[PDB]
Amino acid sequence: PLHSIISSTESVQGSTSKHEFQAETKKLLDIVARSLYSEKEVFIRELISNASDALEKLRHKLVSDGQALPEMEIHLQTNAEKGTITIQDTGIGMTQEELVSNLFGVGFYSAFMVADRVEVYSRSAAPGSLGYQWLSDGSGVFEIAEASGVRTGTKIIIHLKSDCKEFSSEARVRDVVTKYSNFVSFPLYLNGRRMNTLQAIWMMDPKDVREWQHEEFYRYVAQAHDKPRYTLHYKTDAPLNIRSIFYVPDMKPSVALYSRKVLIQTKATDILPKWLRFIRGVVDSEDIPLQESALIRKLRDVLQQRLIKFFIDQSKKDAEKYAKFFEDYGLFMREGIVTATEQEVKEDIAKLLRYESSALPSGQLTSLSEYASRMRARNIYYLCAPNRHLAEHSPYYEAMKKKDTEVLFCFEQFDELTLLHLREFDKKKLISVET
Ligand SMILES: Nc1nc(Cl)c2cnn(Cc3ccc(Br)cc3F)c2n1
Repeated sequence: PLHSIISSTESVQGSTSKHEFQAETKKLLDIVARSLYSEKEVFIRELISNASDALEKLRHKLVSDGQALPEMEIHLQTNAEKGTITIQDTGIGMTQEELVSNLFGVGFYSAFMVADRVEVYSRSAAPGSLGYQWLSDGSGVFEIAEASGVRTGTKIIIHLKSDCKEFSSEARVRDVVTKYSNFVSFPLYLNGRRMNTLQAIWMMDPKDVREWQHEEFYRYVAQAHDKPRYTLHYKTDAPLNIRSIFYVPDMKPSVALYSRKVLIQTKATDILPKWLRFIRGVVDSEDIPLQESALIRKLRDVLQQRLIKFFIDQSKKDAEKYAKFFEDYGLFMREGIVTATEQEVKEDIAKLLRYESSALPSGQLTSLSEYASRMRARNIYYLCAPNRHLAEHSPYYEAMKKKDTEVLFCFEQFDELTLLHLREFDKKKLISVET
């Protein structure tokens, strides 16, 4: 049951009126066509983005006016014989002035990366509007004429270059559409076949998202078959635009980067610190282009503090579940501590650490912070030993415990090396009893 909407109903009665871009705008357009994007296949991504925004603007308008909603879809068509690719949306259109003035608008001209000659038809959703044609061949000269038989919305016909004939093949185009636009907000059809199925749940309100939805999305982005033990839905506007979901896999030992439901990097290792590479999920942000590493540090630092705060707030909600989490992922937290350059970052990550104490029963864990909360009046004392009993009957502990202080217990060499590297936490110093 193929559902297609694209066909030839457009015609131009009169002649076109030739126009020419300014020298400056022409230099920018050629940049978009050659010097702006690394992947020439992303022109499909951009046009789908445009089509989607156009559909939203139309919907929001109709919903606001209380009017009924028409078919709101995005259609792509490939034609190998004619060597073309078409994309039409039933969104809000473009007026004549927008077909002239405009050139949103930048993403469209990205089509001239693979196009020698492009044909465009648009008609505003405004009642009593006229259809118009737009033509250009890559130079700074475009044509505009009044066209009839133009459906409300926008239809973009691209005539691919000689070495870009690949984008006229259904196989190639399906690959690209499912890569960058699997979460498009409107129904997307390719040659009559439905493509998009997935819902960008990170855009929703956290309270409205259902647990089975998180489970579905986790299995998609992490390509796993288990469930997540932790889920953080973080949305913010103040620092930067951020729509993200983070998962902690349930099993023991690649966050995606999106922009407005549009994929950018499947592997976004740089978005988070190296010690947080066990995290799975997605980060969506409008404040992102376009390798890359400029303002990314801003985001990477914002997410690091939110995730640290997250894991802290989790321990005080379920200390036992967090204990198992620490046991399973403490490796990454120790690594992060030692790896860190600045001291403040070390003590931040260290807030996630957990050890046993002399003032606490065996099996119960405490943080460095909870230790200092019980510090009377100087320093932080610890002792590394094979087990709890061997540490309790130790002479060094008997000397320390007999007088005043709570003493921490660690039972692995890597736990001791971590505290030694940390040198000091908060306003106190980490000191071994064997000294
Ligand atoms: N699909 C779609 N829908 C709408 Cl409403 C708009 C508005 N601008 N653009 C981009 C664009 C397309 C053609 C030309 Br010529 C200039 C230009 F900026 C749109 N694309």
